[PDB]
Amino acid sequence: IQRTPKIQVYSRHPAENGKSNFLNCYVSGFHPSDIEVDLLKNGERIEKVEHSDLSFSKDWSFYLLYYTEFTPTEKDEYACRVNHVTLSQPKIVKWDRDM
Amino acid sequence: GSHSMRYFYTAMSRPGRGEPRFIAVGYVDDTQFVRFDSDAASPRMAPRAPWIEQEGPEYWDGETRNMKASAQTYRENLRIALRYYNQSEAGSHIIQVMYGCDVGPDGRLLRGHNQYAYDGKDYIALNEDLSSWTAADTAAQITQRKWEAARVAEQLRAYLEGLCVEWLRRYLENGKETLQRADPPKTHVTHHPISDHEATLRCWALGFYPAEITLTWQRDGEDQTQDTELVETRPAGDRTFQKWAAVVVPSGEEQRYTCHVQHEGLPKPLTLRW
Amino acid sequence: KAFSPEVIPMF
Repeated sequence: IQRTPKIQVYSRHPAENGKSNFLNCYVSGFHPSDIEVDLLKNGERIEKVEHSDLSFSKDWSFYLLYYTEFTPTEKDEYACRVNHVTLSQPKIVKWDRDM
Repeated sequence: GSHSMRYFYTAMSRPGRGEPRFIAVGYVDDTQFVRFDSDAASPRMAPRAPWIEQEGPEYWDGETRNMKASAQTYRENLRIALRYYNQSEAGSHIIQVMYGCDVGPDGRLLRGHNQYAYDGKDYIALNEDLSSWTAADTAAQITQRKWEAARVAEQLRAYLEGLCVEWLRRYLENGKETLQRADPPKTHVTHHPISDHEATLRCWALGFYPAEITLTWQRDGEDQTQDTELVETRPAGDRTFQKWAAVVVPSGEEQRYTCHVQHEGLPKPLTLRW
Repeated sequence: KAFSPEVIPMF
C-alpha cells in the first residue's frame, strides 16, 4: 500500500516578469519517502535546486518543498518533474502563474 | 491549543544500500527548528531556526548523542518489525514516530502525544491518558505488552509533562518575535473566464502564518462545500503559507459569491467578492 | 529538546 505524490508548482511571490522570485515545487501526500524531483526551465534541469528536510503529515504521508531562485519572463516555461514508485513514468507539472 | 512542540523521526531500511537512514526534524508550531540526517557527511543535530542557534554546545552535543542512539535503536526496531510481520530481509520498510506536547496560552500542558507507524500505517499510540496504549494489530500488541512491562508510558509521561513543556516555553520566549507573531493572510479574488457561460473565481490567501486557515465560498450565503476546489495549504519558503479556493460560476452571477477567510492573525473573519 | 530515555523503547 503506497501513496502517490500531490504536486503544486508556484512562486513565493506573485510573478512579475523580470523580477527575481522563487520557484517552488511542493510534493506531498506520498509514501514511501524516496522521491525524485527536478525543476525545469524550458524543458531542461535547473542545477541549483534545494529542498526542505523530510517531514510528514498526521496521516504519515511525506512532504517536501523543492525550490530555486528564478526571474520569470513572458516566454520562459517552468515545470516540476516528479518520479516516485507509484508512478510508471515521471509526472510533469507546468508552472502556471495563476495557480 | 496555543502552542505545540513536535519531533518527527523517519527510519527507512534499504537492503543492499547500507544501514537504514534515520532523519529527525523538530518543530514548534509550524516552524522547524532542528534536523538530523544519518546520511550527512558529519551527522549532528543542526539548527534550522535563528532562535535555537544560541543554545550552547552541551545542548547540541546532547541532541546529537540522542539522535545517534535513536538511529541505532530504530534500526533494531526495523529488524524486529520484519519478524513481527513475517517479512523478508530483502524489502524496504519505514518506521515513523511523532511525539510532543501542546500547551495553552498560560503554558500548562493541554495534551501529550507519542505515536508510531510502520510502512505508513498506524502501529501503536500512547493514549491521551499518557498511561495506556492503543495497538493497531497483533504485531503492535507484542510491543504493547513489552512496553506495559517496562512502564514505558510513565517515562513518556514524565517527559511530556516536564521537559517537553519546559523547553517549549523556553523556545517560545527565545523566539517570541516570530513564534508568537501571527501574520494575517493577504487576500484577493481573481476572475478567469472559462467559456462564454462560466468563469472561475479564485480566492487567494498569501503570506500567512501559522498554516491553519479556513477559506470558504458561499453562493447566496450558502457554503459551496461540494462545489469548491481547495488546494492544500502550501509553504512559500519564507516561513509563510499560501492557499486558494475556487468555484466555477455562471457568467453574470459573480456578485452572488462571497469568499470567507478565517485566520488567527485576523481580528475578525473577512468577506471578499470579485 | 528531544525525548531522551535511559533505555530507548524497542518494539
